[PDB]
Amino acid sequence: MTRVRSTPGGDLELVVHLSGPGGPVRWYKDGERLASQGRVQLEQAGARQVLRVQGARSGDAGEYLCDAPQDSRIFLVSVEEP
Repeated sequence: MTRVRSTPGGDLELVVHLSGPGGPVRWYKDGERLASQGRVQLEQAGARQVLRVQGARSGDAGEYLCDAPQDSRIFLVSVEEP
């Protein structure tokens, strides 16, 4: 799994370099997909997918799914290190 690490109070930026195209590639969290929100800053470049959650504390930690058409990968995202 494509692992990312954050701290309780900072920002959460997930940048992928998977083997998938533009798609559109989807972002999931705890089973349910994320939409382009004021706190959820998305970017779609295919081989580079960016999910940015503003304010990584508790509910922002979890397993994400960067669902590429041919190359769907899970993110082990832990908000840790006080």
